[PDB]
Amino acid sequence: SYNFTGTPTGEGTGGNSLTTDLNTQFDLANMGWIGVASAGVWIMVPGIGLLYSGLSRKKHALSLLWASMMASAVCIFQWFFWGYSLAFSHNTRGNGFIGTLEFFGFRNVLGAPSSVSSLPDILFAVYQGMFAAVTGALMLGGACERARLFPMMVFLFLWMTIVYCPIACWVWNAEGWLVKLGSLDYAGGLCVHLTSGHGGLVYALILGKRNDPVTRKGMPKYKPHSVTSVVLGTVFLWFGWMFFNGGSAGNATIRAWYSIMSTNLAAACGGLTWMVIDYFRCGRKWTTVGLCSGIIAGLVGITPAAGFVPIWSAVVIGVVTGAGCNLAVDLKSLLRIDDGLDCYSIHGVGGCIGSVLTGIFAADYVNATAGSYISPIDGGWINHHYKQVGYQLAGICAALAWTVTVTSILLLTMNAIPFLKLRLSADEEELGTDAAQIGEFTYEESTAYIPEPIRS
Amino acid sequence: SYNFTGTPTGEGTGGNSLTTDLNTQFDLANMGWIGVASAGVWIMVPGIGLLYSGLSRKKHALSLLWASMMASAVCIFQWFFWGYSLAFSHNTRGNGFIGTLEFFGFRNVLGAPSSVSSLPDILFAVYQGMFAAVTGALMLGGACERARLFPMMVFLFLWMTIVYCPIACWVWNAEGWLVKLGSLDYAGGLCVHLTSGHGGLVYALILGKRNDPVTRKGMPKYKPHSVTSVVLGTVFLWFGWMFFNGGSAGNATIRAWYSIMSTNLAAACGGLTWMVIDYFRCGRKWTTVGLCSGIIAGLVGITPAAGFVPIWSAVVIGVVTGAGCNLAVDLKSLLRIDDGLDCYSIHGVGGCIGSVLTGIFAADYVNATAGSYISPIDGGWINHHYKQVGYQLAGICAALAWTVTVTSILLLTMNAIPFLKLRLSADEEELGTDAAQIGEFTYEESTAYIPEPIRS
Amino acid sequence: SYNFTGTPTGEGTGGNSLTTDLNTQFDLANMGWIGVASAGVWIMVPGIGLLYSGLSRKKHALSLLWASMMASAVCIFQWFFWGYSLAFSHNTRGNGFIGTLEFFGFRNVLGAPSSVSSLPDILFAVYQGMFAAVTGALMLGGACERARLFPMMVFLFLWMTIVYCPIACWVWNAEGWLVKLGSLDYAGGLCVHLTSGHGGLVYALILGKRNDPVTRKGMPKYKPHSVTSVVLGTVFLWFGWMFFNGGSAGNATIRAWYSIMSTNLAAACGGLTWMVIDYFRCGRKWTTVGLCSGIIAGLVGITPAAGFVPIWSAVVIGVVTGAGCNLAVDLKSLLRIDDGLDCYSIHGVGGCIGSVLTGIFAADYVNATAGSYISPIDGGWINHHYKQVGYQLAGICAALAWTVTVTSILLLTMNAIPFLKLRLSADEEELGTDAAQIGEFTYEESTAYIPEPIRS
Repeated sequence: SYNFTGTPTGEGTGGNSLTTDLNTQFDLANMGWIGVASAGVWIMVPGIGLLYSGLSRKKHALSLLWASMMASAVCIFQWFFWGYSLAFSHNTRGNGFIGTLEFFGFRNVLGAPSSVSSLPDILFAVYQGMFAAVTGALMLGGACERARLFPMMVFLFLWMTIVYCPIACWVWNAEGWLVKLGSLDYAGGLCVHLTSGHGGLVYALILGKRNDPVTRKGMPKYKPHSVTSVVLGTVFLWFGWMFFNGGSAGNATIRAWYSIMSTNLAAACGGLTWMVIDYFRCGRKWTTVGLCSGIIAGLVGITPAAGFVPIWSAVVIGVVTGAGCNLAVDLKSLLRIDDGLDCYSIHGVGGCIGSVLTGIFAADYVNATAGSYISPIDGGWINHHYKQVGYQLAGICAALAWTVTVTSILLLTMNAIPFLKLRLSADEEELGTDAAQIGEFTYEESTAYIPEPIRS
Repeated sequence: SYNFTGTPTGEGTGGNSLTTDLNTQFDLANMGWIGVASAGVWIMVPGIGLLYSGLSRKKHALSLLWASMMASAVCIFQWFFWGYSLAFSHNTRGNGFIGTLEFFGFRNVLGAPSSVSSLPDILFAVYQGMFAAVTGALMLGGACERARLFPMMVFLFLWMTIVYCPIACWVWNAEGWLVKLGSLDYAGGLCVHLTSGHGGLVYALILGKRNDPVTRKGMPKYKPHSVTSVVLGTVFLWFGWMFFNGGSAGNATIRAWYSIMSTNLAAACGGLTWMVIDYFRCGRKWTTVGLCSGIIAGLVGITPAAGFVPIWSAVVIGVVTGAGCNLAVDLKSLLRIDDGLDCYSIHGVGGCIGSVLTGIFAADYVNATAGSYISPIDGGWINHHYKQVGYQLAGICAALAWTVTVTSILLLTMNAIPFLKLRLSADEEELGTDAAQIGEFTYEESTAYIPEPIRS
Repeated sequence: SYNFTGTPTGEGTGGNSLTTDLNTQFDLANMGWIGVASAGVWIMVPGIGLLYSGLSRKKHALSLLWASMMASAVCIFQWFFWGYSLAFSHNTRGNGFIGTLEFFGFRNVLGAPSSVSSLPDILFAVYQGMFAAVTGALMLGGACERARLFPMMVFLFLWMTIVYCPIACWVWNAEGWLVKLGSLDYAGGLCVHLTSGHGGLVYALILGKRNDPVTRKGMPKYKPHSVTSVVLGTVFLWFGWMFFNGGSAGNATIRAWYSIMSTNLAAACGGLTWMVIDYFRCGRKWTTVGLCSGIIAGLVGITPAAGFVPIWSAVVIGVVTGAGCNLAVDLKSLLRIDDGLDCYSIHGVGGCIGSVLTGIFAADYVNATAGSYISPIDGGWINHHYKQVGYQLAGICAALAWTVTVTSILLLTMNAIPFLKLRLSADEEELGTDAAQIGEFTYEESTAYIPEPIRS
């Protein structure tokens, strides 16, 4: 047999695999789960394209299902480049503000325990990358209207680098200032949904058609480009979500399965709530994207709460986030803008309803179901520890002020450069073109090239 | 460091999460597999939508693929409400006929050995919850022509409470009475396929178009609304069925993988059997829904058997089920109904053909591969325990009489209330016309409401 | 409790399961991960049907997505029949050239430790059978134009028997002659990709339409039947590939997750490389299938490498395989053949690029991360051992010589038996130009029978 004669470092590379069995630090069952979960979280990336392409009331030229592969490629590459480092490095340079570049090019990402200690660096980095790929596929879907492909890549890269990563460092790193503060966030109310959501708002305001003919009064609330596309994307997203929330436990203990039950319940309820609110708000008619929008809403709602709150409380978290989001979509008719408040009214707002409600129903008797793997939490309002709701709004503010600020800067800087302008203004574009090659899901038959925006 | 000081209870909640590592009664590898097996079982719900929406010789007003997220949401919620309780509670009400309401609202559910002791309560409930949502979707597809969406919600919820859960407790509860009798049903050939399949038959005979014109002598047998929908339906369902059967072993032992192999070989032979039977019955032409209909008929046939029967017998089961089901589709041209019997000829007849054949080929040596996790079965007819076919037939008839009677009562009772009758009669309806909105998979571009039947 | 009073045998059936707990030889977590990864690999089979039906510049009468359940059904069966035997028999019939038929009809495959000792036969046979079905699908892929269905079945069954199974014996069976020579092939650079690729090249030269109109000078290089098919096929494939490669570790150790991170990075870099090359070769226009084709190319290139090479080299293997496969599609316009050098230029050419570059970057310390489960390697050029590239080339030439020789003998044989002729010549064919029923994915609506070639 191959015999080892060394002890794991518990730092850096984690040890020498030639002389040290780095797997003894970890459980094979915890790894075999978070490994499968990784593959499962990724199938949410094309589910996010299928959803928001299909929900949109404007045909997009850049197919969002198609683009979601480019979102995978430049996010998987940004994560390898310096992404995993800037977020989840073992050493940070602030009050815990952003990581260093010790993990550039995935240098020394091998077998040391991560910020989740039940898992080696390389398995955590794989898992957490899909979270980035998910988020960056959302940010893509909020900013895809009349987008240009290469400035879209550059935008995504830079956005993930200077917006998602520092916020992930705050919330999920073992040394992030919001983790020390007390901000609870299971699977990314703040990191994935609040970030992508509000950059979707910051898109709507800075770019994106103002005074949009699709938002005029008396124009329908739902005119979906493809119902099928909305329903397929929810199948992938709901399925992928059991792994998104399940694996955030970091292990295979009761806590992971407790949080999948909370995840599906808050889905069912959030769905059934939206479906029905719309039934009344639309006059005894059953909406066609009503259910599916509700399902997603209740899933964003329970994202930050999944591994903290009681099962019954999920029902509450799904109903409030369903309703709150159903009403939030109506904000499209006050600004008279469409792009891309679709992403905002479900992820930005659902992210906030969730991160608060998280700090209300947060129980210690749920979190301890990870037993032996526990990183103890003080409790929430249902535990008579009342000041947790402030620790959440602290997270909600930092993650919001930073996204809303830096995304604004990023878009406007990219706008001053003609070579990188994300979206063209109508006076530049060859407006009105052979855009009949879209395309229920992607593009019409024998379409060899994507119909990109041109100028003059 | 943090330590735990208290022994698990083995009753009720099974322990105090805060003074008992509840996990120490279960293997993290067993749990992590039934956890992912859950999410896998769930992706069958829209597969059932797709497969029967697309196999239909009729445009359905209610898109089955759409209606499957609705069948997820009211089943997940019914499971949480009192579903897990009525079917799987630790104490039964007399003889082992139904469970108590001790798990109402998922009160008192976690870290306690369930009815499969290798799994806690909260995980066996998540896993088994998906089996509910799969039968909900099958009851849907059989009972959905001209169906109204809100009676259909109310119908599932009720059908799932007074038909599924009692038969579930009979066969899968530790204390159930069909367990004690000797009835073998690995993964639901009694609970899932025979019950939803026969609620299809009950639908065809009570509601659903009598003397349907699609069934006249000379009119074609197959004529699929959408072949793609059938095939992507089979893709999901087969994917799919591997966790459905594989996780029913309750553990990750050799037994799980012996039963995944039997699953795919029965599918492979159900498929080729139906496909080649159709080739000779249709005058030497390869049908478009023959292969996929045999794959599902074969997967149904092996469903009660995958964990007891030798691999080689999966061939015998796939070939006989796919044949018997092929004939059972011809039942439509004798009854002159359709509405109906697709969800019956595959699941109803398949579930029966399956469960009888489990009594004939069950082997003591195959069940035993579970190792230190076994419940030792005497075996079946090839172990010369002739008395097994009878216990299987005893299980069929118990499950068959309680479904035909209570679905008949539930459909007639509901047929008497204008607020809730599932399907409007031919005279109070108003055809068509919204077909121009259906829909290869769901609904046409920019549809906003589902074309619910309204009365004159 | 049930007590076990026997010891595992090591051979045949592994022991009597009635008196031995065969599970004690194996780790549940390892078995669990490779069991889920089985079903994950399966979903790659319709991905190959979706991907190559959409890439085609010719619309095919036999839908690859439809026929991919046929590839699945007859490959499962050929595995049960004698495929697992011929490839992974414990006793190879000299000198590690092909197995025996000791596992015929899956006799004795159960609990013995397989050719990967950390997994029982029955689980390793399930898992590896999916690699077969992936290959049978890729071989159906490149040989479907104007294919006849029953000859297509018989061709797959024999091609899987006398071409896939020997080569799998040589490089994967524990006693195989390329194993003991030194050839590294992690997850199927030779057995899966190089074989089916080169079988496409052999088809294209022998049966494919010579002097095809779609390849005359100035005819577009890309004219995809369906961008949506290409994108959905990549979603299933890229999801499934994480289990394809990750499960090739044979276990849940850090080597499995290290290999999944290589897999994704090479995909990402293969997609962007092709996408950017296409951009500059098609004159500043972004190709509609470029990004995806490079994703599949990169996943092909890293297939033999994933478990042996440093993460950073996945960038190199991705760019070189992306670019190399790009160039190779231009071969269609030198031979003036289309069907079916689509499969050749990604799988054939990517197999060889991948397997060579595996010998250059194999690293003893990456392989060593499986810790207690390794058979150590010297490594390749970067460990300063230069014999490894030799062993790679030896494996390439054996695999290439065999499939190019035997596929030709097999195609030319069948092509001389009127009723087994795979593809009718344009002079005996009826040429019913009813391509009107050939849909985007499968068949149009109410299509009933597949359109098989007939003769005047």
